[PDB]
Amino acid sequence: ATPLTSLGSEQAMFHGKHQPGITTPMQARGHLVAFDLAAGAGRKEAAALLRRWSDTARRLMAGEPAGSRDTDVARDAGPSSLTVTFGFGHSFFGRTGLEKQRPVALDPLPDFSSDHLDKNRSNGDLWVQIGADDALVAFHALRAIQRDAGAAARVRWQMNGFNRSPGATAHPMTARNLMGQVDGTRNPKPGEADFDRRIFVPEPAWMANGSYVVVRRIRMLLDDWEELSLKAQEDVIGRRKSDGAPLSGGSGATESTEMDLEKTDGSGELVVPINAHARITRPDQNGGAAMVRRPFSYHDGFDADGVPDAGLLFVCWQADPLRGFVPVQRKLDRGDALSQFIRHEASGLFAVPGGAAEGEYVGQRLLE
Amino acid sequence: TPLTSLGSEQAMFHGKHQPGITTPMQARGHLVAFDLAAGAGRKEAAALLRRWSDTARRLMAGEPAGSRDTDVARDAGPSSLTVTFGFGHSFFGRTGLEKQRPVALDPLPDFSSDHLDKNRSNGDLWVQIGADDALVAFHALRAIQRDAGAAARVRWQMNGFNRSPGATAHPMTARNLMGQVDGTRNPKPGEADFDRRIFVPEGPAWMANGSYVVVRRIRMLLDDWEELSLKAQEDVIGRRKSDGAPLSGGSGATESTEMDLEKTDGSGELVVPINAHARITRPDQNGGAAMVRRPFSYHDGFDADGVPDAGLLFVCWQADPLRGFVPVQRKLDRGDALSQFIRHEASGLFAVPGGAAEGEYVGQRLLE
Ligand code: HEM
Ligand code: HEM
Repeated sequence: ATPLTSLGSEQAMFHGKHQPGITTPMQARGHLVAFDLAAGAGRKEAAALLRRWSDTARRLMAGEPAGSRDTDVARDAGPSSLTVTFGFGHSFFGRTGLEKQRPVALDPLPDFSSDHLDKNRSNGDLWVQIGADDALVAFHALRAIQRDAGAAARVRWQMNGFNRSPGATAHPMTARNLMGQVDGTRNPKPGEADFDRRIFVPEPAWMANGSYVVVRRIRMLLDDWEELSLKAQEDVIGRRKSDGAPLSGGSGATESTEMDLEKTDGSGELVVPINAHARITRPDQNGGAAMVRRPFSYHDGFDADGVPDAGLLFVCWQADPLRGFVPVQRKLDRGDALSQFIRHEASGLFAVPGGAAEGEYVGQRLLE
Repeated sequence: TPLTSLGSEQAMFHGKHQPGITTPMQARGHLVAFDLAAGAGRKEAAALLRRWSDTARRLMAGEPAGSRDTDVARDAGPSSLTVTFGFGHSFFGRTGLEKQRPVALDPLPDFSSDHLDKNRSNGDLWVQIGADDALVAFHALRAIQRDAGAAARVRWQMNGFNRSPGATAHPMTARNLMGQVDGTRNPKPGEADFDRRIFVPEGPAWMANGSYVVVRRIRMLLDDWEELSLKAQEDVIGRRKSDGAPLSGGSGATESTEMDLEKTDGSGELVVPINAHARITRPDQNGGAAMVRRPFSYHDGFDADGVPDAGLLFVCWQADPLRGFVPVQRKLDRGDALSQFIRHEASGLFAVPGGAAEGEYVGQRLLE
């Protein structure tokens, strides 16, 4: 019996080989933020900021207040699986005299033909991912990180997201997105032999045990999507909406049943379409290209014509974007059945170092 | 209490009163207003409320929509979903129902501290959606909005949140983003004068057992608030942040300890300040004016200058605004210590009829 109090009492590790928020389970509430360093903030001011943030992360993740004038917003809650994760944009390095430590992996993402990117709401010197299963715990951490920046950095953009809550379902199971799809079945998992090689930089040296995140604010064209038949929607993905099983499966097939990419109709046509999203994204269709996807859904209102500003805050993790996000998205751009129903409207690519050790701050190897 | 309770708990649709008034607080909220389209009169509004009521009934039972279900809520339990319907002053002129317009919908005063967005205020029709799972809540918002179809457009829509079930080690009163205990003195069904305070009795007959809701989008000036000392913040409310007790209370006092309004300190100054919010808002300071308060917090991001668009979606419930919201806000406008740290930025006043009986729709006695 998992008690209801688990939601609040569950606590994620701040200190680790890897920073939290990568392999951490899905969280109900998410806030992504980018900061740009102030004019005249250099290496010294950035190091001080990262120390402040790391101290704040550490305290909050353990359910402790920030300091004396902590706002009390998270008071009485448990840690609620709070995680805070820090990353560095390509632009950070030129602001701090660290151009020679800028990883080749931060080279800008391609200009994909399907891009519709608000560049103000994209990129940034610094990125912070906050997640928790309690909205006050999450907001408290966002506000404390944002206040820590003070005048030394400014908020460039900031997006809010959500997922299913713990306990929403009778048993824990893969999440859904706002298209109503089972979303998360085929991620690489810790314990798989190639997981570390796929996801983490091995033990420039400041990125040891780090990962590269790609964030994409992807609007779902729900007004078009929701006029489609079940067949049409399922053909876009290649998996069933009911349980996430491959379309190649029978009634007995489940979410775990392997996809049969050769199966055909009586009539000769492939049961899993040739441009289905869950076919064409697989590592075995992309020379081994792989990523961990760990997103939040978003809804930020309606425009004048009733169009919802709703979608997926797509967040993926990889040891090298050129063996993950980039080749896959090159294929998806025009080659994916899903592309017609979505719009990439903001993006970022950030270097996320290893977890801090006792006494350390996140990114200390880089800044020291 | 098992974690699955978050999902399995179910609020009732059918009843003497609509859900979402006395219902416990929920972790996720969507408030939406709609305006009737050209060509939508009384008969089109009745059909709309019939649609909406059927959707609310199904969804509140954890069932899919009756048709074109998106699967977004699939596998989740009801998650304490509630859906609540009301009518604005403007509705009655659009449908030929001017003779049924309650006096209670007469426009709120123009308070000197108002800073209202006219286009995010008011509206013909109001819907309140809340749940403890965000996919359940979004699925209900999207279904209600899609039921509107050609009958009505979305005028405005706001997202809110609260604490999650299980975030605390045992159930406690909510906090808000000012870090205050928020909800202590909310009237409850078993207390002495509750029905007379909150519900139209068995004023136009179609509102029998209904209530009047006042919605205020109140931005919290957190940048100014959070530079105050603890003493200053506690003086603004009249209650302690740590435990919500009256400042007049001793070391043993808790949130429910009765406030002493006459208690002075060693220098003869009142311990609960004369302009403290939790003094001046009490029914006994307002000729018996009272309301149920059942809000959500909001955070919609930052403006270009770093100012959070964050605050309280204040939602209050009363039998008559003239003996609830209106006289209290008249007092608060300039009189309240809190007023300095908030701004009222949107408003709505809606008539929320009684609940639907078995085989009925909400608002039936008005629209048919
Ligand atoms: C809003 C946009 C998107 C939606 C709705 C979506 C939805 C899905 C769904 C339903 C699945 C199948 C179940 C699963 O294995 O998780 C999936 C798998 C996947 N998606 Fe997406 N996706 C989106 C965008 C992206 C993008 C932009 C990328 C990469 C550039 C991506 C990469 C993948 C990968 C790698 C898989 C797993 C492939 C495999 O089976 O091995 N998706 N996606
Ligand atoms: C951002 C805006 C506001 C904040 C932060 C706020 C905060 C609070 C807090 C902390 C309490 C004390 C604990 C409790 O009993 O709930 C309280 C009580 C109350 N507030 Fe507010 N409030 C706000 C706006 C309003 C407005 C606009 C009204 C009515 C016009 C209102 C009416 C009340 C009433 C009636 C009480 C209970 C008084 C009693 O002890 O009988 N508040 N509020």
